[PDB]
Amino acid sequence: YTNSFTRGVYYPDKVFRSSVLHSTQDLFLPFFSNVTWFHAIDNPVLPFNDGVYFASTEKSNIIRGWIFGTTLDSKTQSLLIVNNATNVVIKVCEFQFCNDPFLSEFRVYSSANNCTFEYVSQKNLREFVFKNIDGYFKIYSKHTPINLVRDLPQGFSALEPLVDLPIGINITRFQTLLAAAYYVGYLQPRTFLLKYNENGTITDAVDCALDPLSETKCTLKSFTVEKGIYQTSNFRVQPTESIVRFPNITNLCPFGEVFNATRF
Amino acid sequence: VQLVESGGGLVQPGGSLRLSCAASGRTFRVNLMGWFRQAPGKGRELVASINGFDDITYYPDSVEGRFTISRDNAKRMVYLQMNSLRAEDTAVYYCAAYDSDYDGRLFNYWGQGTQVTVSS
Amino acid sequence: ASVYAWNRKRISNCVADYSVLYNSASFSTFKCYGVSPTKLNDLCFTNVYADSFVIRGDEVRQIAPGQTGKIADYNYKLPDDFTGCVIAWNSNNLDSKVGGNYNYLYRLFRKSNLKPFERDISTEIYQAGSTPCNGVEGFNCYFPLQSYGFQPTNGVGYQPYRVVVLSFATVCGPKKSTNLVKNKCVNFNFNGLTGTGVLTESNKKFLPFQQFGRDIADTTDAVRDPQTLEILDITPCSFGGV
Ligand SMILES: *[C@@H]1O[C@H](CO)[C@@H](O)[C@H](O)[C@H]1NC(C)=O
Repeated sequence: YTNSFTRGVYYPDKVFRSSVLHSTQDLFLPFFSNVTWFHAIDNPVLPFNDGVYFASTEKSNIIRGWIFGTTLDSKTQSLLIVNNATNVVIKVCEFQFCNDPFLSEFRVYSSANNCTFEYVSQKNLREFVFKNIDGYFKIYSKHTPINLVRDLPQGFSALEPLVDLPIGINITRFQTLLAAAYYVGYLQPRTFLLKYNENGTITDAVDCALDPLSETKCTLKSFTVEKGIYQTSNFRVQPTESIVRFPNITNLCPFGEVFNATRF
Repeated sequence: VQLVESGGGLVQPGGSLRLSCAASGRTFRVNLMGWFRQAPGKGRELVASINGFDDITYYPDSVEGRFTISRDNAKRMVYLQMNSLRAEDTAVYYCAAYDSDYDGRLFNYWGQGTQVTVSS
Repeated sequence: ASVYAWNRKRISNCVADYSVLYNSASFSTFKCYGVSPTKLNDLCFTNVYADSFVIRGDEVRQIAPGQTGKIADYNYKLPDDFTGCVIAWNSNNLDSKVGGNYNYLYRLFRKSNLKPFERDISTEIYQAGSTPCNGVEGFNCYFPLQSYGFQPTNGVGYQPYRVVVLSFATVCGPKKSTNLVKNKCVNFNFNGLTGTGVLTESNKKFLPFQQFGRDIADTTDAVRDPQTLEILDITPCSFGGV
């Protein structure tokens, strides 16, 4: 296990902004959250709830690709992204699953069926973000130089969009393929506050549900707050149990002479 | 027009076997061959059918996933590769050549036939 | 291929110019059911299927919803709610061999009528009488397929006809590009934008994937053109009181 020191922010929309603070309300990875340190030196089946954060770190090309899906087998639609050459591949047919997809070994696709898009075309961290909403598939990525021994560095830099895919296939599964470091984290609807510089790159960010000071910063729309007292939110108590008290008597209502009557 | 069939002897269950027959003589108006199966206690059955003009092959549900048929236009050859052999395939295999009259009724030429046996 | 083995091709995720399709050549038959030929380019659907087959001139009329005949009941069926077009033209030059062309065949009878958009490829001998036949053709038992009498001297009712049927967001055809103007306030419409103002140059530096640009109070002030990747500014032409 490890935490996440302010890592995993990305550009929400395709809008250029300069020297302005903004508030966005979509899915992110909450700051200082527990992640899983999977080690393969192995590849389990993990679920897919609204988004996934991925990262890896290796001096050799151990990481190959991913095998998405919902009910992964040879009976429904799927998705497959691998890099076995200088090219990538995309498919929406697959339907050739197995119990050990470890793969010039290519023992993954035993069969094939009705296929779709053919986008076959063209240490250090390599972080990725996957989300599937509105019937479209979007991915994000970035690569940065890094030197570390255990988990992760400090600082941050945002991720930029790469591709899009009008798949339309529901996804409720997730796997991985190797040939070191392999982390997993989940997404959640939150509210943030991002700062842009003159050239147009995210350079700082603060959360809204981490600490009271962050709440004050978000409500004042600034990164520095002067001394005083401020009104931030409201407080109320939620119920615990339920009571459904109802009358005592029991007798079935006579509808036969109403609905199944003989003569009207 | 003369149908001569070659190949097909005694095989073991689970093995493979290929049969080929040649058609020589008058040129056929319709490009359509086929393979037939006559069980010793039953009648003639359908194994495969290939046209070549459309390059589409038809197989019955009994042997849809096991029997494959191929044709050679240049050599006037046709082939039937048999895989995953079972005891139910023991029968005599025939070759069929289809021709048409001036009106359009399809004819059929019956070959000599080759005996195929599947025994352990 | 023949009508009994009609080929089907799927079209998706590409740009189709429907208007140019009719202008490529001359078609004797062009009937669209539920589709306006004038607004053929003004459509945006998902699935496109192009089914094609060869029949004679007199069998052309059977390719329509609610039609009956040998071809309509045993070779190709169109659903009553068909939403597409029927295109046909004579093929007596390239698709007609000299003297009883026997390559094309058709089905004459079956045990039941064909469902819409269904293809029959079985060559099982049809039993037309109480006398059984086991893989042998003869009395009361004939082949399900018969050869076409395609002859160059035959009439137009028997002359071969290749028919293409189009059955219907990733399939649409865009158009209407235009040049650019400067230093004069006009009405503009980029991809998904509308507004009035004057366009000049700018010194801003964008990022390799950004298109628009917004100042405070959510108002556009910078646009990138999708033809030459040149930045632009937007200011409104003058207004004031009197
Ligand atoms: C990025 O900003 C720096 C100053 O912060 C500036 O010198 C540089 O030219 C900018 N890069 C551009 C505009 O591409």
